[PDB]
This record gives sequence, C-alpha cells and structure tokens, in this order.
Amino acid sequence: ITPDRENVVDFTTRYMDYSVGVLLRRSIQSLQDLSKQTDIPYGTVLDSAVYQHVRMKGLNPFERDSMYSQMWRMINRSNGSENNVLESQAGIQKVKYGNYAFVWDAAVLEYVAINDPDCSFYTVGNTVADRGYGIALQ
Amino acid sequence: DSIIHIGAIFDESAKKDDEVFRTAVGDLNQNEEILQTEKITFSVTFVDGNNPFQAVQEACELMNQGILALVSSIGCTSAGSLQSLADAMHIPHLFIQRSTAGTPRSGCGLTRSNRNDDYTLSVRPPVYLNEVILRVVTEYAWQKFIIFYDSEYDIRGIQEFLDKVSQQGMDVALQKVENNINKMITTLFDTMRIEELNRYRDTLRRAILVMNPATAKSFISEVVETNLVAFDCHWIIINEEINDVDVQELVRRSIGRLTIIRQTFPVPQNISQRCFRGNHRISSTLCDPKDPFAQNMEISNLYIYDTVLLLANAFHKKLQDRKWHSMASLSCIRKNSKPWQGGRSMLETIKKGGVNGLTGDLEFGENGGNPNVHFEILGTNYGEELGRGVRKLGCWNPVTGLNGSLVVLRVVTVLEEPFVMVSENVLGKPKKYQGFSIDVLDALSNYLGFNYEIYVAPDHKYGSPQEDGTWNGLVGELVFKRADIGISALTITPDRENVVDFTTRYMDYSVGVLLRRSIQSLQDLSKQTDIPYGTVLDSAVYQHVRMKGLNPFERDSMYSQMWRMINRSNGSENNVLESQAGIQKVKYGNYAFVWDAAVLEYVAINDPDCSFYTVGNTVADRGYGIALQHGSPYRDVFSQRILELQQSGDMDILKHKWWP
Amino acid sequence: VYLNEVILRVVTEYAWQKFIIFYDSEYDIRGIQEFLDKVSQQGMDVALQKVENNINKMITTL
Amino acid sequence: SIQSLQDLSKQTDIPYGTVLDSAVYQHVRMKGLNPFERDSMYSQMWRMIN
Amino acid sequence: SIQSLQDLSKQTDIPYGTVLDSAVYQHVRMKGLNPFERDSMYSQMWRMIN
Repeated sequence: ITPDRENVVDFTTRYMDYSVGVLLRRSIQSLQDLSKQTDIPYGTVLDSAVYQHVRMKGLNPFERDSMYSQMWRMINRSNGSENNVLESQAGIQKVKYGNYAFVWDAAVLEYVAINDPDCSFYTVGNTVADRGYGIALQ
Repeated sequence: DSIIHIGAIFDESAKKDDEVFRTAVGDLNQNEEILQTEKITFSVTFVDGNNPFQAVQEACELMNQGILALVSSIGCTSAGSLQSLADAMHIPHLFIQRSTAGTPRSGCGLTRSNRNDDYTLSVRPPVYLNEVILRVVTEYAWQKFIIFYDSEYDIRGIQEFLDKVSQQGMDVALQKVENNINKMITTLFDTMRIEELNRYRDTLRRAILVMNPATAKSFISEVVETNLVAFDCHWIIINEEINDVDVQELVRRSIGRLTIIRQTFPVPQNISQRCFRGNHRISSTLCDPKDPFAQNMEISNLYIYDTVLLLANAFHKKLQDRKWHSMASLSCIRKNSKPWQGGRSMLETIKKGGVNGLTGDLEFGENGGNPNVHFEILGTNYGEELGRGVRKLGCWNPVTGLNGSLVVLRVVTVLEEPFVMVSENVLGKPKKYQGFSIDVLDALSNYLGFNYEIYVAPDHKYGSPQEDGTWNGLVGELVFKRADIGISALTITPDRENVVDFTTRYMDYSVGVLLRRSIQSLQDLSKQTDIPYGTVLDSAVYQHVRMKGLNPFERDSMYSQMWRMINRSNGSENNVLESQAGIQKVKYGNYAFVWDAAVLEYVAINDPDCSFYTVGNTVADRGYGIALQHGSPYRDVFSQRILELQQSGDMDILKHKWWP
Repeated sequence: VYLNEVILRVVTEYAWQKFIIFYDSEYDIRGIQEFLDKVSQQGMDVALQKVENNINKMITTL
Repeated sequence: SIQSLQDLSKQTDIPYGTVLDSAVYQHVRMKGLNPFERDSMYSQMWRMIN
Repeated sequence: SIQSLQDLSKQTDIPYGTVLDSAVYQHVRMKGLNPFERDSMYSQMWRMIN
C-alpha cells in the first residue's frame, strides 16, 4: 500500500503487515546496527520499493534520521550499479558466497533462512507499522 | 392510456440520473398523484458528453419519433449545443449541469441561440462559492494563506474571490496539486532553500483545500507527515459534493483545526414525511439512507427526482387547462427542419410550475434557476463516547446570509518534585506550593477568574487501578468527584483516559536513567547488567518493562536482558518501592534508577557533589494534562488557555525555571 | 501560446519582484495559471487587476 | 580526527576556540545560552570556548 | 573486486579494450562523442578503446 498507488488501484485493509529484514551471513542484530557502518555493502533489488523508500527517506531533511542518510550513500554508489543485485535470488546467493547483506521483506527471508538445512543464513528485521500488503482491485 | 412520452439524454456518467429518472416515473405510475389517466413513457438514449454533434444527433432522432419533454444531464461542453437545439426546434429543455469529476461546482456559461425565445431552464442553483469562502475567511481574519487546488478543479468558481484577495492586500499563494503528491512535496523541499522553506511553513498555517475528496485525503496524510501541522494549523475544506461520510474521514485524518463546508439537502422534519410528498410515497432508495446507492448520491440525482415530478405537474395542468398538444412530426438537418408549435405552450406550463422535493423547492424563472440552497458549516472534532464528533459552527444560505458567528475549584495535587514542591510553611503548616504544575494553575485561574484551594492527594501517589474498577489517590479524587480538578504531572496514558477527562499536553513525558558517576542511552543500559537497575514497584515503567519482556510481537535483545533483570529473584531483588528510594539508592550504592528523565536531570545537575550522571530519551504522544471530573464542563476552556500559553512561549519560561 | 515563458524571462532580467498584471475583459486568465505557480515559487509579489469599463472612467472613479 | 565542525564538538581531545567578540564567537555564544534555540552541538563547543 | 564500470575507468591500473567494429565498440564511441554523456567514465573509456 501506497497513497500514490491508491489513486490508481483500490486496496483492502492489510492482511499481512509490511516488514523489512535483512539476510545476513551466519555482528548485525538489528537494522539500526546495519546503517551505522558501511563496512558491510548492502542493497536490495535495483530500482524496487525498498530502494525507492531509502531514496525518499534518505533525501528528506525534515524527517532526518541518520540511518537513511548512512544507508542512502551506500545503496546509491555509482547511481546504484555498484551495490544492488538485479535479482532477489542473486542477492541470496551473494550472502552465501561473499560478505553481503540482502535487504528484503523479513517474512520471505525469515522463511528461506529457517528452512536452510545448513543454517548458514541469519535474519533480523523490524516490522513496519501503517504499511502493509493489501489486495488490489481495479 | 398513455399519451405522454418524453426523451432523455444521459451521459455514461449519468447512469444514476437514469436510475432516479426511471424510479420517479415508476413512483408516479404507481401513485395517482398527477394525471392518473395518462402514464409517463420514455425513450432513453446514451451519448458522449465530450462530443456535441453526437448529443444533437440522438436528440433529433427522439424528436422524429415525437416527444413533449426533454431532460438532459450532461456536462457544459455539449450544453450550448443542446440549449440551441431546444431554442430552434422549440422543445422545452431541462438542463442538469454537471461539474467535472466531483470537484467543487463551477458554472457552464456557454451561449445558445439568441434568435429564438429561450427554452432552457437551468435546473441547478448558481455558484455562491466566492461569497461563502469570503465570509468564512473574514470571521477568522485571514490575511495570509495558501490555496491548494487540484487538476480536476476549474478555477472560475473562485474568480471574484481571487480579485478580492489582491484588492485587500492579502498574501495568497496558489499551487496546483496533482497525482504523486508524496513525491511532489519532497521535490518542492529539494529546490527551495531554507529562506523559501520558511516562507512556505508560514503559509501552511492557514490553508484551503479546493479539491475533489480523493486528492484531499491523500494531501492531508502528506502535510501531517511533513510536519507542516502546527497547533495553530487551520484547514478549510470546501466542496459542495462533500457529505457526512467524507466529513468523518477528513476529521480523523487531520489534527488541529478543521473547518468542513458542504452543501446540505433540506427534507421534512416529520418522520412520516421523509418518504412522502403529500400522499405520494417516495421509493425506498431516494429516501432510504441505509442503502449503499443512497449515501453516495450526487446533487444532480435529487433534481432529477424533482424534474420528473415537475414535468408530471406540467403535463396535468396542460391536459386539465385544455391546451393539450400531442406528439408531433419533426424532422432534422438535411434540407428541411420543422419546429414544434406545442413547445412554447408546453414550456410555459413547465416554467410557471413548482414542486416540493428533496432539494426543497424546485421552481423556474424565464431561464430557470433555484435560488434556494442551504450550506452547513462544520468544524473540528472532539473526544466522545460516540467517537470523533462534528458540529454546526453556523449556517449559510443566500437568503439571510451567514447566520451564527464562527467558583472555587477543589484542587488535588501530589507532592512530586520539581512539579510540586512545598515552597513555604508558616507555623509548620504549608502556605504555598510552587513547582511547574502550581505555577500553571496560577496562570489558568487569574485569566478564567476561578479561585482555588489546594489539598494534596490522600496517598500522595498517582492512584492505582482497582478490582472494583476505581482508582485511589489523586486519580481517585476525580473519579468520585471529590476534587473538581487535579493539578499535577499526571501522564496522559490509555488507562487514565477512560476514567478521567484530560486536557491537551503542555509538557512532554520523558524516560531516563539516573546513574552513578559508559552508558549514554537506555540501549547502552540494556547491554550491561553489572550495575543492577529497576524501577518503582507497580508503576507504569514497571508494567511497560514486564510488557516488552513478555511481548511475542516485537523482540529486541534490549527487552530480553531487561526482562531477565526486572524478573531477578521473583522480580523483586532490585526493585524499589518509592521514587525517592531509588534516587538515594544510586547515590549511596551501585544502582541505576529508571524514572522520568526531567526529574533525574534536575537531581543530577543540582547535586552538590555532582555524584550522579543522567541520559534519557523523550517520549512523544505522552505528557501531563489536567485531569478532571468525568463529564467535566471546563475541559474546553482549560484547553484553549493551555494552547495560548504554549504559543506565546509563556509556558517555555516555566520550563526554564526548573531546567535551564 | 508561449506568453508565460516570454514574460517570465523578461521580468526576471529586470529584477521585478513586485508588479501588477493588468488585463482587459476580452482576455481569458486560464493562460497565466502556470505563471502564477512559478512566480509564487520564486516569492514574487504579483498583483492582479481586471481593467473594467472605459479605463478613464474607472480610473477617475477610483 | 577532525573533518567537520560536527566531529569537533564531540571530542575534547583537541582544544579549540575563535576570536573573542567576533561573529563566530557570538554564534556559539548565542546557541549555547539560549534554551529557546538550544542544540547540543553548539552547547558542547561553547563548553570548550568557555 | 571492482564495484562498477564507473570505478574501473577512474583508474588505469590495468589496461583495457574491446574488439574493434563490434556493438560494444560503437556504443563506447556513441557515448564518448555524446555531449550529454560529458561524464569522465565514457570519455576515459573512449580514449582508451580508440
């Protein structure tokens, strides 16, 4: 759900609350900790919702909280061709074989990391209130 | 049998006009109110409102069949062309003006044939929008404001007002708002530097939304989100297509002052005359508001019910007064066209008629018009057992213009420093109390002209919830109406909301830790556990910690350590029993005491030894309010004064006296 | 109609932060709407007045 | 380790100051003695100057 | 590990090139004479490839 999107599609009330999480290699216990250093390169799908929210929030000087400032420089280096994956699958694999964090919906990542029989993934995530997924109609 | 057959031209957005049209003919055919002998039959034809030729073509084909009335509900694009078609061929024309997209009404204005007598009766009422907005800004005395309009809106509807704001020297900005507002507003900040951003913030304190309801709701979320809301904020929403459902949604979305201005539909006061006009029963869709269709009706639908009735009046009198002409041969646009001669005498009978309907009275002049419309003026909500309310500030109608303009208290307090401290004793009995909240009483009392007497609460605490559903202490005094008012740092929280009446906040709740002389925050606090910490036994801080520590929903490593700590030895090893008891326990031992940050900072700064240190984080949407009787009348006046004080910054001087 | 683009350039060059636009009653003002948005964004004092009646009669009456 | 004024107020490791009774001095002075416009950066800077 | 194309062209620590007369070549050529693409990456690439 987005109020912009609401002008072009009718949404229900949420049935699932939006949540953003991060799939981690098996010292980040929170997204709060993850924004405070850039030592771990991070990303999500290039040009996705998660991308554009970091951009919106990260370019806002009214709603300045330094997490999105610290995050927004990392996610957009070289306009975002240096530290975003072009597949969600490509990001899961990058955590598997390299030091990387792939930011996505906590609820998808929670499922992959907890059904990995290696137990080589770890997932942490905060839920996002007043945001959620809804059914769209014409 | 039936000799009265009429034609209707509806746009594809005039389907509801087709439904109300068909029902109204149906009501008449089932009710012997006018010309029972003759029924009303119809042919309905659909056209584009954005093609003038197509409207004329199909209207002419209805005339070739033969018709005696013509009703159109269509926009202003094809209006001049249907008006001229009526004038030349002499078919009386009931023109229902539609205003684009359900944005505020604007007129048509589109000229018609002037070589003929006029056959157009304008069904809709004139635009009074300029006059309404002016009365409302004038009562509030606005001299600087911003008018936000959407893309749907045609700006003609406020033209005389736009000329007026310039003449009266008012600083009125205009901005067009369109889709993707949340992006549009971010981008507007990016291009305006600080100087301009300051000019913009000042304009936003007084703003008018002149727009359709979808844009208005999306805009309100965004201005709230960007912090252009203020305690002096004042939004005016004007749209004649606003209804009660929109008012209730719009009020919840905004904070501060809202003024909601809408057109209202006058109907019989009597409960049996809701669905009656005389002996004629109205169908239970045009007078039944529990239907989905009925609540969502435009103003155009109401006039269509009245138009059919009014037509039926005219046909009867046309038959009864013995001037009757039947359907006749007419032909259109090749090498011959023929006017109808029965049209003039049919137009005159329709014209000098008039009916009672759902808009009130519909009647026509030479060119038509209904001068009778009512607007209601709605305002800001309030806390009630029904939820947020809406109420009449005044009324406006063209006729009379605007109507309406737009003890010793028993004081219970608690001796908590620095909020309540006893300043002076005489003969060993208190004479004067001082502290943040006492000084606030003196400010309310002198302006409001009430006198006070102060007694301190019986347990000297902020009450506690009871199994019989009462409260004791200061809270308790208000529940049992022992004390009329309470002056103290009583936190506005949900428990206390449903048992005492709160005024708005004037000082923010804050949570901190008083520490012995690496912890720079409560996150830092939770990481160590080597310096025992706790809080007052059974306070709000105590249950909050228990709550987080017992919360399945959200977990942090914070809450797990905090929960293990609070709950050491059956959770009572490291808890203290009075807030004072914690403050010494940090002072004379190895302990950290979690409490209100403003109390521990005052203590730490003013300590002689400087043997304390304090950090603490503020808590938004939490703060102290004046607690009152259940159903106390004085909440409205305490709240206004509270507001004034914060605005003039006389309240921020009270905060300096205890905390620089 | 490029009227808004041309006038906006000319007023900026001469540094007009305070001005009045006089238009007669044969002109439609749905052609300066975007102009009003731009000048307001730039903080300019742009007064509006319609020139009504015979000009000399209105100004003498004024 | 100093690369901005923001970094400079947060460590006391290097002593700093400005001309007495200049434009720079009065800015730091104002911000640090105003409760009506108190930002902790300028306060910490005023704490070293003063 | 070089992050992006951007980074790589802002060094000349390793020689680079491409096959002549290939879609790749003409895209670098097209970009490098591009007044819009007056960015130091496509200019550095064009000088090297050409």
